Amino acid sequence: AYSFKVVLLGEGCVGKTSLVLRYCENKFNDKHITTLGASFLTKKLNIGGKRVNLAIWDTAGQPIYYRDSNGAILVYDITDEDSFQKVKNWVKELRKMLGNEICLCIVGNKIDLEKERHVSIQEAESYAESVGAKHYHTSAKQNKGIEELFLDLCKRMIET
Ligand SMILES: Nc1nc2c(ncn2[C@@H]2O[C@H](COP(=O)(O)OP(=O)(O)NP(=O)(O)O)[C@@H](O)[C@H]2O)c(=O)[nH]1
Ligand SMILES: [Mg+2]
Repeated sequence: AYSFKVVLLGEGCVGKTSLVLRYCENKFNDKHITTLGASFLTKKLNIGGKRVNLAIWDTAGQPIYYRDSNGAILVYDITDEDSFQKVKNWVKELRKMLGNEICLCIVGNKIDLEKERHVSIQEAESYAESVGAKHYHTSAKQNKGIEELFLDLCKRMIET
């Protein structure tokens, strides 16, 4: 019934692979196993009787990849201010290439490290709203908010 392409973008520290690995295999590593290039995995969802097939693309965080993407997940580290500010560049590039068609997610990952938070939740949420994106909080380490993120993204892509 539905087939969607989703790309994860963000800096080297943020947890892109960790989000996908937790969602697809229910595994997590404290080790930073550096992603050397882009690749995709397939995840199947059944929402309202409707079969949704996701092509989830991972990228090396350190145009050809996000071409024809139905959704983009822009990941930052809540303990790293630089990683949040970097999200803004991605939004600009994606909106120039694809317009309002692409469903954007701005994702504050590592919420298990709330004690070490350096990104303003209010700034992040405000920014997300200003660019027509939705903001999400996740922890790949504790498996929090990930099911909700992908489910909501799928709902929004179906509604497009
Ligand atoms: N505490 C905590 N650490 C996390 C979380 N998600 C990822 N990390 C940690 O952040 C580091 C980088 O994770 P990784 O998923 O490899 O990031 P990446 O965005 O794929 N990096 P790259 O672009 O280089 O492949 C690892 O040490 C990993 O354990 C999380 O939710 N909480
Ligand atoms: Mg990675």
